[PDB]
Amino acid sequence: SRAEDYEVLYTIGTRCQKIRRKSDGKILVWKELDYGSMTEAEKQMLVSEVNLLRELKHPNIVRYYDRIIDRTNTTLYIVMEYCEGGDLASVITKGTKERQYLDEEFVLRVMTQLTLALKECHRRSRDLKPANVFLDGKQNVKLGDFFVGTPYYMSPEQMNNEKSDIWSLGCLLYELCALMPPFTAFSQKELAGKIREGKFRRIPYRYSDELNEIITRMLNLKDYHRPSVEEILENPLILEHHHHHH
Ligand SMILES: COc1cc(-c2nc(-c3cc(OC)c(OC)c(OC)c3)cnc2N)ccc1C(=O)O
Ligand SMILES: [Cl-]
Ligand SMILES: [Cl-]
Ligand SMILES: [Cl-]
Ligand SMILES: [Cl-]
Repeated sequence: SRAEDYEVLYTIGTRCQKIRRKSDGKILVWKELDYGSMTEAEKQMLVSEVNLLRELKHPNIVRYYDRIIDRTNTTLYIVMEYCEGGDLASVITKGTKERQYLDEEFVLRVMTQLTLALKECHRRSRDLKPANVFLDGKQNVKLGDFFVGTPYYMSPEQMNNEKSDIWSLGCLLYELCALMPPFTAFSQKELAGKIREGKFRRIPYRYSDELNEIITRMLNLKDYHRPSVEEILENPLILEHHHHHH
């Protein structure tokens, strides 16, 4: 459980790094947290949060393996699973650039696997946005945990609840299909206006009426009209092959 046990291969983002465990060569990543400027109170909060990450064990949640303290650089390293497919944000950006919509099959995989991730989070009782959803090398979808930005996915009620998570999932799935979020605007007040009206374009026609129907239900203005996790998973669209596979 020391940094020396691992070799940094290179930096993914800014710090998050792809690393290799020396003992068996296993590829992982770690996230660097400089706690050198924190108070004792903040470090305590950090410790409890990290111990709670360690408890989450689910195929559709990014696996956290270890925590490493290097008192020399006052740096904490959270070691986690490597997701070779990167994040959903990049996938959506790629789709726009190459002017190519994503397969309905892929959207169904994300819907299925993220719904299961949410079901697990709710049972244990993480913002649902494309940058916080990762793809491994086997078509599996994993939920991670990362002012200026526009709050595209904020639910009507949250702007005034497990059904709020369903709204957010709805926005994410809509954006995967349309390559844009269901409500866009240049200011938050304008955005809020659009959200309260609850109107949006149908996802593109290449997608089935069945898929459009469920995403639209998730975007209902009334939280109680949005489908539950259980009701989503009962949908005839969702099949075994859309779930995770080792
Ligand atoms: C659990 O949350 C995190 C996951 C990761 C993480 N990121 C990547 C990753 C891989 C890429 O290409 C191979 C990327 O480029 C598109 C990429 O862009 C953001 C990310 C792979 N595996 C991972 N486990 C990183 C950080 C976090 C976090 O919560 O801070
Ligand atoms: Cl397009
Ligand atoms: Cl398709
Ligand atoms: Cl359209
Ligand atoms: Cl898996």
